[PDB]
Amino acid sequence: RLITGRLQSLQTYVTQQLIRAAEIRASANLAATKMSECVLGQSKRVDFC
Amino acid sequence: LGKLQDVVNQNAQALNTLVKQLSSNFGAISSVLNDILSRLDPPEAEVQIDRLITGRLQSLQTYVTQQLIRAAEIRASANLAATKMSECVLGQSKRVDFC
Amino acid sequence: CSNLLLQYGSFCTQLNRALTGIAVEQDKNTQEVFAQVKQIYKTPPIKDFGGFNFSQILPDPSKPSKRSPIEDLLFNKVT
Amino acid sequence: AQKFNGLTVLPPLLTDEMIAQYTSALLAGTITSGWTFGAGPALQ
Amino acid sequence: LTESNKKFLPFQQFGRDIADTTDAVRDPQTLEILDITPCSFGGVSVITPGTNTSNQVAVLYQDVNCNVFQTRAGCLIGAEHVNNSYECDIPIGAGICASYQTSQSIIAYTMSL
Amino acid sequence: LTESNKKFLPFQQFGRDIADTTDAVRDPQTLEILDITPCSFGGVSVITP
Amino acid sequence: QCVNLTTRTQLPPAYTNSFTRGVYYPDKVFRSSVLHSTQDLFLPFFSNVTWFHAIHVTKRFDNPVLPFNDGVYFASTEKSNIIRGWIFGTTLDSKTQSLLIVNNATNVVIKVCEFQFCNDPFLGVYYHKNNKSWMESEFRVYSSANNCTFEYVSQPFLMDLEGKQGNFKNLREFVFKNIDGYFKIYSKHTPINLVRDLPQGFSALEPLVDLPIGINITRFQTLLALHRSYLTPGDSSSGWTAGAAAYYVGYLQPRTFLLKYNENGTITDAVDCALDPLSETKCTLKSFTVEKGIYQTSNFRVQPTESIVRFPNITNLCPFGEVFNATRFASVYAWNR
Ligand SMILES: *[C@@H]1O[C@H](CO)[C@@H](O[C@@H]2O[C@H](CO)[C@@H](O)[C@H](O)[C@H]2NC(C)=O)[C@H](O)[C@H]1NC(C)=O
Ligand SMILES: *[C@@H]1O[C@H](CO)[C@@H](O[C@@H]2O[C@H](CO)[C@@H](O)[C@H](O)[C@H]2NC(C)=O)[C@H](O)[C@H]1NC(C)=O
Ligand SMILES: *[C@@H]1O[C@H](CO)[C@@H](O)[C@H](O)[C@H]1NC(C)=O
Ligand SMILES: *[C@@H]1O[C@H](CO)[C@@H](O)[C@H](O)[C@H]1NC(C)=O
Ligand SMILES: *[C@@H]1O[C@H](CO)[C@@H](O)[C@H](O)[C@H]1NC(C)=O
Ligand SMILES: *[C@@H]1O[C@H](CO)[C@@H](O)[C@H](O)[C@H]1NC(C)=O
Ligand SMILES: *[C@@H]1O[C@H](CO)[C@@H](O)[C@H](O)[C@H]1NC(C)=O
Ligand SMILES: *[C@@H]1O[C@H](CO)[C@@H](O)[C@H](O)[C@H]1NC(C)=O
Ligand SMILES: *[C@@H]1O[C@H](CO)[C@@H](O)[C@H](O)[C@H]1NC(C)=O
Ligand SMILES: *[C@@H]1O[C@H](CO)[C@@H](O)[C@H](O)[C@H]1NC(C)=O
Ligand SMILES: *[C@@H]1O[C@H](CO)[C@@H](O)[C@H](O)[C@H]1NC(C)=O
Repeated sequence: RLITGRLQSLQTYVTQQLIRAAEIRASANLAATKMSECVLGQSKRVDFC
Repeated sequence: LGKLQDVVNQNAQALNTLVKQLSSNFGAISSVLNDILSRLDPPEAEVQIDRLITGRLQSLQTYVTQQLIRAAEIRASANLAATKMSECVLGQSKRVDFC
Repeated sequence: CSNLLLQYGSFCTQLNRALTGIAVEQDKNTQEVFAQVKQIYKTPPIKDFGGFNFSQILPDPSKPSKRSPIEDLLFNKVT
Repeated sequence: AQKFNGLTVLPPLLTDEMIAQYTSALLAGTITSGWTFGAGPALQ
Repeated sequence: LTESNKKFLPFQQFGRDIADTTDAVRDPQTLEILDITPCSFGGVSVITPGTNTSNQVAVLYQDVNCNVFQTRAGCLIGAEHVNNSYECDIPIGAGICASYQTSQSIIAYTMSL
Repeated sequence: LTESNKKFLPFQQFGRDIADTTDAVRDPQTLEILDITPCSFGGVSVITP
Repeated sequence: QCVNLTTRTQLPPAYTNSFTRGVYYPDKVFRSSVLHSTQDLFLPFFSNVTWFHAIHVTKRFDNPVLPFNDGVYFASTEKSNIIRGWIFGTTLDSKTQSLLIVNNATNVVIKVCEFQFCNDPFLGVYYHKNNKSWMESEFRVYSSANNCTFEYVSQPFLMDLEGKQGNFKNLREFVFKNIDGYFKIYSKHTPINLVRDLPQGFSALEPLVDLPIGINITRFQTLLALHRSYLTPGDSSSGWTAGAAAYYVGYLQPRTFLLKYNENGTITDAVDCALDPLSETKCTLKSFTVEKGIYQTSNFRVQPTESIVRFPNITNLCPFGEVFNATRFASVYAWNR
């Protein structure tokens, strides 16, 4: 009973850590695209920088 | 090509894990349901069958949640490929360090 | 097993819908990356482009496959 | 301060010193050379 | 049982922390405050030069504190630290990588930006 | 039980795979190696105009 | 019947090193191109193995009753076929079942009974004057037996009784195991041209027989054969010859091994997991090729050493005083409680 409760505990933490990785990867990709535009040159995209 | 080899190996390893997970007991006395049915009566072995039915269950959803998250970056990559197809291929993109 | 699965058939429907959902998301994913043009164009028979060699990316009719030699290379590189 | 049952914090490959050196290098590039450095060699 | 620097009120025998763990207990016979700390734990990481390149490996510890070089990212043994910096290929962490460089042995160094 | 083209060493009885599945058996009478394959499974799909 | 030997000058046993020896098939199934790991009793690589001598040129004859652990490894570089067989048992005094494995010149039999063994069972080979051949007559291995259960006869292996002093030309390995009362024998004849320091070659040992006995084995002894030519007087007291022979005895311990299988379903290489961190990396990845990068094999944890019990200073005491130092004591018929 103790093991089944604890393996139930660790799985939710893994899933919520995984979705946080998805959001931060999406944000980190947005930083790389912004800076390759706004910093590493001049971006013609209006309301982007 | 690292990306295609990595995702294919991840697909096979996760799918082979589900095969190897079916060979697990999940705290019971045997893995295969037929051996439990042949040795023990269904009225007595119902708790054994349920824990086996329980144990295989989370194996399915953990595979599903892993498969659902793997569809996310594949769609995220496919959207990135579609924009790069629309920009870098079907014309000249003014975006520096994008193509 | 199926008799006891009658109480868990609702979740199996959720997994089946999820497996169908990622499948219909996948064959759709090929549409917006490659199917951009509804017209299939062709190269002229005489390859005179001013000096630009295009035989490496153009498909070659010597082989039955429509893939480029670079395409057949990258096909053989990945398993 | 996480020293308990089965959790360890792994230090990152790049700490604060080198990432700050990265930003200084990019700032030095964008003031002295504009955008030529991000598309090739640095042009004064 | 290390020697602490925090005084306890003269009616308490136990003590907890923010994470709700008993890490401070008063010894009753001499009235000293002693802290409780887990001894050590971690993992055994290894660095490999690769196939058709070498045959020796090095043992890397995650956070266990100790040929033998005391790196910021734990303990690394079997790799000689060198002051010069090159471009690294095998990330270890905390601003130090490892590589197979000239016989020839496995070395550890701060990477070059 | 299909007719396999792979020979078995004269001390073995069964045969497994990466999944450790007994997809290969040896006949105990006249020494022929027969494979084991799942019979048939799938699903009924409906095309609707 | 048996006779006793006399005290003579012998040679102390020496210790040698094994080189990729003691690998057998752990199961009776077929695996093709499979890197499978199993838990079974093998001989560790580069492990330290007991070595005995049997060459006459002096008078070396050392066959002690070595203890039988969980699985043993027996390798012999036999050339002139001096080794005869093996016996097993617990006390060897006709109180428990005991094995008798003897490879005779006519047939091989496996009789497991309560045979009364002497202090050194052996076989005697005589050289006839009229016939130029070696023949075995002294069958002094036991006295009698009362009853037993199991008996078996193996194939009639042809044997040569002639002993020489030349270099070895054949190598024979034997593995004896006892799990679930089942006796397991693994053997394979591998020719080689060497006398000492066994090569680093690989040769898996195929199973030979699975004889069911179901008794206890904790001691074993080795049978040797000597020669009685015209040079020796013929008495087994101080003058005898035994040719040139050598045998190796090893002990098996449980270890985890990764076995490589080819398209033929034969074992080619074996990788350990508790010998080399490189070998641990190979067997955890389930592959024989390791690239460059970070790999995690296992964990490390420190165990506690002592157990201190600094109990409190508030330890109280029981009132054993006033009950003993009492001014008044009650009568026997009205005793206090
Ligand atoms: C374009 O490049 C290809 C390279 O693949 C050239 O093909 C080679 O031509 C040489 C010259 O005759 C041959 O020796 C090679 O065997 C050819 N290789 C292949 C793979 O076909 C081709 O000639 C080039 N075309 C132009 C117009 O420059
Ligand atoms: C009963 O009283 C006697 C006399 O005081 C006790 O004997 C003494 O016990 C203490 C205990 O530490 C010793 O230090 C003294 O040396 C003893 N004195 C003599 C003269 O023996 C005795 O212990 C008392 N009984 C009990 C059960 O405590
Ligand atoms: C504990 O008791 C002993 C006597 O048994 C005394 O010497 C010591 O000072 C005490 N320690 C305290 C009160 O902290
Ligand atoms: C590691 O241990 C040594 C001796 O035990 C000590 O001198 C050193 O300060 C320790 N390192 C850290 C980071 O605490
Ligand atoms: C590297 O060079 C510096 C130069 O001052 C020196 O102090 C240091 O000891 C050197 N490191 C090694 C490992 O030799
Ligand atoms: C078993 O016996 C049958 C009938 O005598 C024979 O056909 C078959 O070959 C035998 N199998 C063996 C000897 O392995
Ligand atoms: C084997 O053991 C002996 C004595 O116990 C020792 O001298 C020898 O070095 C050992 N061999 C190896 C390879 O360790
Ligand atoms: C060979 O030895 C075995 C072992 O007891 C015996 O049964 C057999 O009779 C012997 N052979 C001859 C020809 O005496
Ligand atoms: C005689 O044989 C029986 C088996 O039939 C066995 O149980 C018994 O132990 C044997 N006698 C002795 C003295 O061992
Ligand atoms: C065999 O030996 C083991 C250990 O000495 C003992 O537990 C067991 O009872 C024995 N069995 C027989 C049949 O002698
Ligand atoms: C083992 O398989 C190889 C692969 O072709 C083949 O060449 C070889 O003859 C086989 N060996 C045996 C004994 O069948």
